[PDB]
Amino acid sequence: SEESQAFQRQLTALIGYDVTDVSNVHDDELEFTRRGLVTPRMAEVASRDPKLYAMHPWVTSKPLPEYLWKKIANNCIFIVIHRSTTSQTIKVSPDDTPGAILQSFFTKMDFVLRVCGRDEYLVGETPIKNFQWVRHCLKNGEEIHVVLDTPPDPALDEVRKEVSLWDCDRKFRVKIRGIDIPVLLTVFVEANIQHGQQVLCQRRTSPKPFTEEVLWNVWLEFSIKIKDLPKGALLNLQIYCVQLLYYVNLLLIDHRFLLRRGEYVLHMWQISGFNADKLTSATNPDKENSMSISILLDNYPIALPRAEMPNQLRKQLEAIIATDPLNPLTAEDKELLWHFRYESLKHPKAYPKLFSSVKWGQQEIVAKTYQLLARREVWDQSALDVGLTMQLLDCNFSDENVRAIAVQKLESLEDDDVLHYLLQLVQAVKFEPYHDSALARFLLKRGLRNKRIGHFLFWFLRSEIAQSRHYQQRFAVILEAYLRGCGTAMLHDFTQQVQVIEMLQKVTLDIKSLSSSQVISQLKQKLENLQNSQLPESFRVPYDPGLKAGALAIEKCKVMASKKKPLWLEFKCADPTALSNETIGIIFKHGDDLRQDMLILQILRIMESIWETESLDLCLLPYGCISTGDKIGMIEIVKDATTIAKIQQSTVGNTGAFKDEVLNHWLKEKSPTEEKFQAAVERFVYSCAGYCVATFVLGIGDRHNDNIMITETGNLFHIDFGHILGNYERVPFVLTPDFLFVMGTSGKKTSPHFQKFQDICVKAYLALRHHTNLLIILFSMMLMTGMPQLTSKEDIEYIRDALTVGKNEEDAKKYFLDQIEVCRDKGWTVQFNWFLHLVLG
Ligand SMILES: COc1ccc(NC(=O)c2cccc3c(N)nc(C)nc23)cn1
Repeated sequence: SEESQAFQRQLTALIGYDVTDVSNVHDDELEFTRRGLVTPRMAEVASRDPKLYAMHPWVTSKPLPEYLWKKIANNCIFIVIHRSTTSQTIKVSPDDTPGAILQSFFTKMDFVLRVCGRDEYLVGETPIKNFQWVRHCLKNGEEIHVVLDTPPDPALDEVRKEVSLWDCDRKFRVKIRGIDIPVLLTVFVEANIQHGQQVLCQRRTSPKPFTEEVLWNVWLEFSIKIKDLPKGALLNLQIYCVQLLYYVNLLLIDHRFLLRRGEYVLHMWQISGFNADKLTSATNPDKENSMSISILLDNYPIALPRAEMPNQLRKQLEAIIATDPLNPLTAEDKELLWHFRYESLKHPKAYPKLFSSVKWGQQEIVAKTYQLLARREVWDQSALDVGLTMQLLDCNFSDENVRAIAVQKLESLEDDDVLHYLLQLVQAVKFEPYHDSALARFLLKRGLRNKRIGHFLFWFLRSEIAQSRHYQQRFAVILEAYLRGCGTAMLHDFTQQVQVIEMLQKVTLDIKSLSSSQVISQLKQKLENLQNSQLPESFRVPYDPGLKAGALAIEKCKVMASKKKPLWLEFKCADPTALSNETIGIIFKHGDDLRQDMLILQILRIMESIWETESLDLCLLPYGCISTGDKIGMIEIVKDATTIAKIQQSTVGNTGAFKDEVLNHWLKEKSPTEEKFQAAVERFVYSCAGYCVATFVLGIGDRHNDNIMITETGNLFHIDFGHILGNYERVPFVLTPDFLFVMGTSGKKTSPHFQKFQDICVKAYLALRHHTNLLIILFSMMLMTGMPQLTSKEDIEYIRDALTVGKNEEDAKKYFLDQIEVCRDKGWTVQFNWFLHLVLG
């Protein structure tokens, strides 16, 4: 058609990348994937309930926590129903199904129950105690306001209609024609055959003089038969001089199972100054500058098609299965897992170590490994272990079938859990040898089945497309596939949103250039222009899709006194049913890598989710944060909060003479009573401990005073995680004298609140250790995909020591309290030191 020719231009401006383009491709893999994705896309669209998909109920099957049960009067929950302007407060049992609440309105005295101010509906067949919003009200002690109205039209979601390799004993060989850098030592090419970070063979070239062009025309005969080549095997080409400068990759087996034959000119990636970018099958799009390599792949079509056990052996094997994800496997260890593979198969915990013990560079081994994969009764049966599942999806596993068993294990996750691991499952796509994968398709099904998962999948993919050339092509193909099945309704939200954000990033960047009262002029001025026939009436808040932002409260908007000039924007809620008049506060900033903040913030939600399994509430504040392009993005403004340094500058003022008594005063000054004050002390002890533990585990505990905030209600929380991770005497974390003074203690004393503090830190700390493997994998994955240059290895290893791996709960609990002591002993040294650094250099 033509309407479908104008449509591709819409998607391209939505994706932020032109997919259809073929200027930076050397094969039809991406086109092949775009085609391949059409089936799971249309398959999912066809299978989704149009009503339940339109109202996207935000449910959960996890048992309502203890803290929220101890927060109920008597199996009675009050809901406030609203219509015209007329209210009503009804009684509801925690098992009161939503639809049956209308037979408690047409019997107690057609339509659906929406929420006041939010695009959240209380539809579907679930007990009310199971709606996120309900659990959110109960947690923070609030009234449940519903605005009974007409269900959205499912018609609005409507989608726009549409020779065997095993026969050559021939040793693999590659011809290095040469390299050529269009601009400038000695130089040598390094050709590696890899599979799951495991190096099968290595070759080189004679060191030639580093000139603007270098030729060899040499054949590099590897010590690997053509038939011993596994799918997902990479030819890795690196240029040294001794330091590496470029590298580029080529899959020695394509998407069609054919051995790669032909002439290749690969525009190579440069090094700066391990991470995910080094694994890409994508070539550099920039040719005017990029180093190039020319190679030849012989072009003669070659396609790719139980007894007993001793006692000390079982014990050595058990000692292997037990060991954490980062403990390396010796040659002796691997040879053991392999020989006793059938016994190793009975333990799902053995799968990452057992599959790492596989000699992938050998045809016969892979075969026995697939024979091993067919007898998967135990794995397929056992309860889902995300931590174990995440391990098979990392950089260590290039095998299609191994990776697929992990994806099938994810298939059982409810939407609630996909949203917890979404960001990291999307980052895990970088570990996929191919563009089309079970994981790529899994993210597609999940995004298309649920609007919340789909809204977030959009921004996550969009973020990557804009700031990563190594993966934008692949990610762009997944986003396009998502957009062709989400519906024209959401396809409209995504458009309003992109329009709004791009207008605001322009304002961010421009104001950043004019660097004063003069700045306060332009900002407000530009915020008037965009507020005309350019910016639409409203838009969904990208970090809170249930919120619609209206007009810009121009009077409240401003530039912040930072090295960079982030906008402090404020919007009216664009929804009349809104039970309040409070604005929507967003910070727009360029200069810090917001992807790192997203990662940590997401790990924080997981730690909050871990603590829920043990009825604990450490009151964390993982505020909304969406990366939108390079250095640029937005941040949720936490309401009624100040930095700990500002509370100090308030009654000491830019000095460093940190008063141990200030904070506790500030709280009383803010407290409407002496009671809400105790709740503010109650919330403090919790939030403080929560961040104390979580910050320590992640190794971001030693923070700046300016980089820590508190709410006028006791809620403490760290910020700028992309500050330390983005460039970083010492301390575990931050348990300053002003904090301890709020906990009734002084110097080397004790009080009931502080004893409580330590008892919360012990419960919390140990509660995370029951999830060691999970946290290790997430931390490990995060550093490989989000903290570039900050990989080394000794960086990953940090988390092992923090979680005190191998230690008993008793060795651990002691370690933490002593970690707390480093604070009591340091007092203000650290803070005063950061002051001596962070404000005076
Ligand atoms: C490194 O990325 C960043 C950058 C800034 C921030 N936050 C702030 O600068 C910042 C400043 C003032 C108020 C707030 C606030 N109320 N809430 C939040 C999250 N951040 C704030 C968090 N992460």
